Amino acid sequence: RRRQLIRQLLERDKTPLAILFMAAVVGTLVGLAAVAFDKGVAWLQNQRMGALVHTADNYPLLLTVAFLCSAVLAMFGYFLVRKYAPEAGGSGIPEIEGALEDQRPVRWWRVLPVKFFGGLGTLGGGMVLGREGPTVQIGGNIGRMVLDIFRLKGDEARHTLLATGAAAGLAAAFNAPLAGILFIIEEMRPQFRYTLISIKAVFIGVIMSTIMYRIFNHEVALIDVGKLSDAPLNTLWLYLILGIIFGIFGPIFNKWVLGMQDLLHRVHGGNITKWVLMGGAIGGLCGLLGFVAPATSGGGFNLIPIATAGNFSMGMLVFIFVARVITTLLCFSSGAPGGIFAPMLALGTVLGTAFGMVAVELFPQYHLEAGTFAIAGMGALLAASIRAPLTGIILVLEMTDNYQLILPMIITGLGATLLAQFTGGKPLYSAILARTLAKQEAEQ
Amino acid sequence: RRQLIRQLLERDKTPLAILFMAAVVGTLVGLAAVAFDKGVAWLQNQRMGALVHTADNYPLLLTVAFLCSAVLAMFGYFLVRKYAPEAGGSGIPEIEGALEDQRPVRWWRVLPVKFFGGLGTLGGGMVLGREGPTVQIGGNIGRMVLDIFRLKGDEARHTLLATGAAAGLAAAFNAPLAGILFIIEEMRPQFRYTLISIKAVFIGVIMSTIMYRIFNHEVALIDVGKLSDAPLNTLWLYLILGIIFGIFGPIFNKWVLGMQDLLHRVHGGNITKWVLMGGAIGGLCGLLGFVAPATSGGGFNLIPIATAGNFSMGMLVFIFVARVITTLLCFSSGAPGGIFAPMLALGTVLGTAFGMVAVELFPQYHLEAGTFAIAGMGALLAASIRAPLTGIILVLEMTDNYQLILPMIITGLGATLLAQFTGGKPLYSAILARTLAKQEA
Amino acid sequence: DIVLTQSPAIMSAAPGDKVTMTCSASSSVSYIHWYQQKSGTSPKRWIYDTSKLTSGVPVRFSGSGSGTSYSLTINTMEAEDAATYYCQQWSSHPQTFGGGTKLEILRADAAPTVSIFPPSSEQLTSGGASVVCFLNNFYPKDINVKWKIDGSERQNGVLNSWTDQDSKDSTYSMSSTLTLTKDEYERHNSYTCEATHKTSTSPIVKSFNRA
Amino acid sequence: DIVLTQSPAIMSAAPGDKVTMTCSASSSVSYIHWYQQKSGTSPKRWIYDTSKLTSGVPVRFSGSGSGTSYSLTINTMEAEDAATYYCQQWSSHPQTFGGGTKLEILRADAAPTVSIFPPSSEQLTSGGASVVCFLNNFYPKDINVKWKIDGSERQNGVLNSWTDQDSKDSTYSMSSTLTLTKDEYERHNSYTCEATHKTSTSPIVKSFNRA
Amino acid sequence: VRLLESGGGLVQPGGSLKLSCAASGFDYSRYWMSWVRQAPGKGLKWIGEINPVSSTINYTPSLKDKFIISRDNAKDTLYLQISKVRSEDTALYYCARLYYGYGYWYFDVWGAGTTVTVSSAKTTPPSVYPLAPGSAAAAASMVTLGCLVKGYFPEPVTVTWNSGSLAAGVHTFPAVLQAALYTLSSSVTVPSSSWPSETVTCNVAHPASSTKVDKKIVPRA
Amino acid sequence: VRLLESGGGLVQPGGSLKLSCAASGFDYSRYWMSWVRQAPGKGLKWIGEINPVSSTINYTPSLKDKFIISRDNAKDTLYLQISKVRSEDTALYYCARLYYGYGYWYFDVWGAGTTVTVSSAKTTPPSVYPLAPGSAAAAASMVTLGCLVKGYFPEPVTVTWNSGSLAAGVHTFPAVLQAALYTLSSSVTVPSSSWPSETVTCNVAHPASSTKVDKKIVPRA
Repeated sequence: RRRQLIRQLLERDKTPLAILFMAAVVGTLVGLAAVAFDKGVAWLQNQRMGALVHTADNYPLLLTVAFLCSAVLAMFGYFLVRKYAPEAGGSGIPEIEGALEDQRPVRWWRVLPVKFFGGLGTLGGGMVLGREGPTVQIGGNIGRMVLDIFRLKGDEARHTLLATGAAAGLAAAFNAPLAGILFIIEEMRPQFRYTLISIKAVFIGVIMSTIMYRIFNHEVALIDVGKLSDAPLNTLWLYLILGIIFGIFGPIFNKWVLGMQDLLHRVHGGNITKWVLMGGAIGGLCGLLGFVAPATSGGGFNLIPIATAGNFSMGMLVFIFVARVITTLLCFSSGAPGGIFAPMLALGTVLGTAFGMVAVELFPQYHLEAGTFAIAGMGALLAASIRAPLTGIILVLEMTDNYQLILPMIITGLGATLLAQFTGGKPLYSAILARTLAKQEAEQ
Repeated sequence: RRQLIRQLLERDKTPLAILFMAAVVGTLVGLAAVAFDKGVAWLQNQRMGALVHTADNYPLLLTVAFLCSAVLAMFGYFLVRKYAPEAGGSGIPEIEGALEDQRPVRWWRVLPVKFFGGLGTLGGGMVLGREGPTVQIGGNIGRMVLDIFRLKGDEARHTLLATGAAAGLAAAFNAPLAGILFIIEEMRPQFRYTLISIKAVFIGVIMSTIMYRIFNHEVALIDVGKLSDAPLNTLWLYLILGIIFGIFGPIFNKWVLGMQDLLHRVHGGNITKWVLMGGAIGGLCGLLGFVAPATSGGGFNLIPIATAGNFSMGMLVFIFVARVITTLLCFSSGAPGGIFAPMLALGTVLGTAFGMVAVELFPQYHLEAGTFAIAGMGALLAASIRAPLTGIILVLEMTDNYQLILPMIITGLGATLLAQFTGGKPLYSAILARTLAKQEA
Repeated sequence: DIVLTQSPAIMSAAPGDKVTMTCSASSSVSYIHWYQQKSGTSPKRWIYDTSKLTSGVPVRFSGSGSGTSYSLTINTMEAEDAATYYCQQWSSHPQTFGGGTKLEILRADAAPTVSIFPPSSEQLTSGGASVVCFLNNFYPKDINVKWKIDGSERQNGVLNSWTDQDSKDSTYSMSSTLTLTKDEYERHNSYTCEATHKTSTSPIVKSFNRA
Repeated sequence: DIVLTQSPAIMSAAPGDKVTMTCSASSSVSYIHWYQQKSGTSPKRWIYDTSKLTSGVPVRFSGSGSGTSYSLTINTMEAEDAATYYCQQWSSHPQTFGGGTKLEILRADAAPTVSIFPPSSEQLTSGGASVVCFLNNFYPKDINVKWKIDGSERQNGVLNSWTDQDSKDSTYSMSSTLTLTKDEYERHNSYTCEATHKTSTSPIVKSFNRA
Repeated sequence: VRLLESGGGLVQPGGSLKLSCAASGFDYSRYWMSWVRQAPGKGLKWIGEINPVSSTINYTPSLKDKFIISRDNAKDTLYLQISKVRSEDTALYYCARLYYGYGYWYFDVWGAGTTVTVSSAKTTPPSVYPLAPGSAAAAASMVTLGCLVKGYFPEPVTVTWNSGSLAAGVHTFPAVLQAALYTLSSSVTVPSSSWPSETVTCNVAHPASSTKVDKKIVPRA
Repeated sequence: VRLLESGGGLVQPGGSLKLSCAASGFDYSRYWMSWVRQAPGKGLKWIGEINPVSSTINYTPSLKDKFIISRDNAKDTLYLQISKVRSEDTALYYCARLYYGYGYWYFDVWGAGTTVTVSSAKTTPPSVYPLAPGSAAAAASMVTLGCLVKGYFPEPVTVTWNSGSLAAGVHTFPAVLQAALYTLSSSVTVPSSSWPSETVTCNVAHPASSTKVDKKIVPRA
């Protein structure tokens, strides 16, 4: 056996030039795709503003159009998904973890157009859903499609192209190349058993995509919190406690996100229409709040800066928190195409600020700044829910550029994963593949 | 498939006992590394207050600079040759093995040897990093609490060993993220599944990182401040800088190894012809550490100065070559010490250089040598040890210049691609094959 | 050092028209920029990287190009676009700016507004007498003032000064000014200012008298 | 608002000696800080976080203590350690400071150097007649001045001021000024000035006469 | 964001001046400050630039020390030292803030200007002579007044009415040169039921001179 | 790194006064800054503290607006406004800079600190009197001198000899208040060979009174 090792060692990191050159072409396409998808979403949300400007006069006629536009966009959304690709629904991340295990199919000839135009509707409508979802899954199929189109054979070529497409898509979605890689190698990849995935082949893809995003999205970031303060050592425990909190709540939020999936299923039973309509209902409901209180609706980024700065009252926080916990489930559990990834980031941020404020006063001698605890908890849900901290801490640190908080960032995020395990929780993204992979047997 | 659904619902459920031990391992590796670090420093210092004592006479001054490092290096190699032939070298490969279960973890020996062994080699001021000694003192520490508490199973044994490692690398470069990423990218069993609890590790890493902070706050290791940004029409320049590090990476590998063989003859295997050739190279370095500190020492002290551009295009090329020398001579001689950090101090230098040449040929880019310095600071860890993801993150974690990230990767990736297409191999892996093969033969 | 040279050095278009200046280089550039200089103001970055409108810059504008020959267009120009455009590059060092393109607008006819003034009390209190006479907001630029001292011609010591097309209304203006010794002014009474413009055949006149 | 109470109020110690001063919080404090304050200079941050020496403090100093009682020591104090130390905590908002311990170099008895000055002619040329009687450098700061006009006690108008210990010789000094009216002073001749200090049984007198 | 260069003026052939553009509204460091100049009627020429830490300073194809660009990050101010002047350097001196998009650099935000006129003459404060309508004031719906500024060196002068509060209907004519001196007029057209009744004031400024005069326009009494 | 605080003075009961601390040599932001005051004879008492973005400002237990603390991160300056002042405010006011080791903040770098006086008495110029040995001057090895600065208010007066160049043997007692007026003395001890024969000059200055005087000590007659 050792005689074998000595063989493999001297043979390590030698990936087929052909696999590398395709990861490079996959990336370039995912990048262009994610850029395009991003552009389209924005154009739509915009066309809706230039529709509320068109009726600024009449208020009720104003609240109506805000609704009917998101309602009419979400419908066209859910439809495309129900009629042409029932997998496009939901995040779309689990459907890839599956495809890497060879348990799920990669119907790209369908999922690409569906998930795409399917998402423009749901995001264009302004619901509470992230972009990664649609892009991580649009990414996979991209890698798949070039795999099949170029005929490339083998486990490496299949698992690799399919895994760069996922990671490249997550990078161009949050403009964070490192988090893209760290995601595959920490979650996305076959969690129990060796796999033929060329990490170096991935980078290439991630970069190619990241660059395509920069070509079109330079001079302005996504989240900008500037440079908050430092965290003295005698301060650390506070982020452990903030971690314990996120820890016990993480599982709960998981119970909700799933149960709601079932409950929201009855409401339509499975009927395409009772579904497409329940969609337009939640779609317009979000296009509404996106006017009468934007902080409860929409993706979630716009408010991260405002919360970290502390420009929200201790009340305005709790309100947004709850209101959002609602708008988020209502949107993810409904089965609309869209990652429940970013909204968790927007959520932790809010629960973070809050913890900060309370801390701020109880300990005046610490000279705290709610902002630090906001950034500490910004990725703490990704820790207790999806249960992947290493990707969380690096995605944050990559968007908030506050490396002097790294320690607290981990101590919070770690305490979250320990309190999610000891209180029963599970990998929200995994639990979903079990739910779907079982419902394939269960129905036999 | 029906098995997967079972495993999924069971994922990330590591034995509380394993976690609580990763926590105690870390705390110890942390305290250890701090202690080690303090020791080295105290020694290097004691040597200054020895050159102050003879500032008058120059030749008598150059002698003492030598005889102290010579006498410290000998006592170093000795302890390694007489009580633990594995403590020699980096010490990183001896753990990659240990995780494969191909090598042994003689902690009852290696801890005291590697430790006082290094204090001798570093305190003398030779060209070796701290990670090696601490990554290996780390693993053993993991082991020790594994045997001492008698935790059984594969998870408990592979996990406490790896955290010991990671946590060891962290407190060495005060960079928790890199610690983790190292294990999961290099250190772990590269071809097969393994029972390692990632979450268990963090805990260790943190515990260590915190121990370091408890005693080493208020100042960093490398401080280059905040350099400029890098326009898109500038990227290709880092790819080229990457292609360079890429073809030279393998060559530096051939040298680091061949020199190992050639330096072997000079003593044959004889404990003394070795312990002496050690005091020779040890005193040689304690000398240059006076007549030209840039050629000797760990290598950190000069990274700031080079990135700032406070070195002539000549003074660079000199330091580079002088160092490529002082580095092999020290690592291939088999002394206890990582050839990790010194590659960092090397990339930085070759980086600055590329910078300067670029700066002038393209005045319309408005470049700053410093950005290419930091783009290449981790470019050797990319072409030699062939682990980029850990490199890019190690740098980024010490230089804090996230706005360079794109170039950093494009350089580093270009290095790994030019190292593969030009024959090279994982310098840290190739060393395990060398030793694992010399074992069954 | 790269030499960009722009097309029409001065061009004239009636608003709502499509207008397109040019800019060529000796060698090769890429990602050129353009600036806007309206009278009495430093330039303002207008378009960059060959075709990205700055923030504010009307979407009336559009830029294009490649290597040797580049352009700047205004799909339906608007009278507020009266200024001078400078294509500049830095695609090669040193950066080099263009010659410029003054854009002039063509509005409908525009009758003056003459005003004559009585040498300021104080100006006189030192031996000077300057009989001022403005001619504000008119179109064709083409105008002709004539002074008449005690009913008689005058060409000595007379100065004219036109302003440049105004940004918003596209009309010109003008100050024409006569100077004499305080005395040489006191020894006459009639001071009539007289303009002949395309709008009218019958000169527009304006006078005052000492007494 | 913990109440820090430094221990010795004031205390003397001969150079090379070993000294400790206290600081008992009223509740629980953690990582007391210490400041040094030499007459005339703003407080300097000596020891911090109960035991750390601030970059530069002579390792002669050693901070220490816990929970309710802390302390500072000088293993072989020198003379350049003549100052006043302030303990400070801020583990419990809001920051509080100690009463302060005054550290004074102990030295060998010194006799006062009595010097007596008659009024300035400048002063008397305007009713004032201040007769100053300096008492420079001596050891125990316990000293007493007594004035006598034409042989007879006098306490009305006397105005003493002492110097805080000399940086150098570690001695004390005091100026005692008796004031009068040009006339109160003139209608008298004798003006003696007696000093009484441990370094002498009988006092050190030092007069003068107008006449 | 304001770049406001001062220090310009009159300079005799073969001499030195030190223009300075002070910065405000942004973070000075990080920025590539540069100049550029416009010679009268002509186009623009890049004098030089000077990176954040002042460790790079380039100029155009220009000899020795014609130019000397320097910066004081501590006072957010740029500098310019032209020595050995001739009439080729007579011009308008701007200073910009340098940036980029895709990276092929550009001049972002240009400051105002500052005029450096090379000549042997003398500086001469201008004289302001208010111009009120004649005594035969046919004060129709609208009334035109105006102030005459004459005999000053060198360019330029700036004229505002009631401190810029009065911006509509104002005109200013290009100054004309007459015997080593400059002269210009400003006309301001206001409501006639607005002037007599209130206060129309012209505030004239001559920078080189370092004088400013506010001339209140009173009717011909 | 310098912490220079000005603005102290003599205000009268019920008054106000903006103390000012200007910082140099280190980034004003990122830092917390706070004032600490010491009343004569007495100890140090923290007044308040304020952070970077001045989003937080805390005082010691005081009434409503006894103290208003602000900082201007553009002029790298910290202020402190006191109002309705009583004599309990009569003190020496220090500004600091705040930092930590483990995290229990200390007062890192102090400043020299300006002085506030709270009284009714009016500023008043001092009289300088040369103190020369009597006529029965027992002229020994050493010979003592000095001048008497009496009759002034408020503090401080400053006194040096021959301009500092005579700094050994100089005793400068403190001033003693009495009857709304300050008084102090100074000693100067030099060599008998040294004095009558040269020129010992004592130099008083009372910033407030707006005075300066160098009393030349010279032989009683």
